[PDB]
Amino acid sequence: GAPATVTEQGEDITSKKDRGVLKIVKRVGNGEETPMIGDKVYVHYKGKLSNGKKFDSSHDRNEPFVFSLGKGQVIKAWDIGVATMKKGEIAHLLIKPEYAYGSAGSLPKIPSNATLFFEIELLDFKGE
Ligand SMILES: C=C[C@H]1CN(Cc2ccccn2)C(=O)[C@@H]2CCC[C@H]1N2[S@@](=N)(=O)c1cc(Cl)cc(Cl)c1
Repeated sequence: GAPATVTEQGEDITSKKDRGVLKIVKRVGNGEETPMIGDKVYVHYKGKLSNGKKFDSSHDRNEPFVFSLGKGQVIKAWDIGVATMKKGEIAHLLIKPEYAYGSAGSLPKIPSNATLFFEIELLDFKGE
């Protein structure tokens, strides 16, 4: 399925080149610009655990998730990954725990040592 495919066929987008965050672009977005640090980013997403469980989805809430890019409001992989996306892009990310919730996990939904899969759509970015 899609998690296996990004694991086996994704590109390493980390600065360290440690394969901690792999990406596939599913739908090419608009032009060349990506958001900058501090921008208000609007995304839709779905997240899955390695046991197959969908653990979260913004689509199911009928509202995007909004955050300020690069300010540590989200897991490291999101700050890294969303920064690579163009407006309108849809991407898959495969994230090792070191770029997510690590050995702690995040109770109740995220186990210890969890590799995470996301599908993310960048709706809009604005501001700083
Ligand atoms: C909807 C909440 C976000 C939670 N966070 C930030 C955060 C804040 C506080 C505690 C744990 N994580 C995050 O960094 C990431 C990425 C942005 C979307 C979503 N998560 S998430 N989908 O991984 C998620 C979803 C859910 Cl239901 C629980 C957790 Cl602990 C994490």
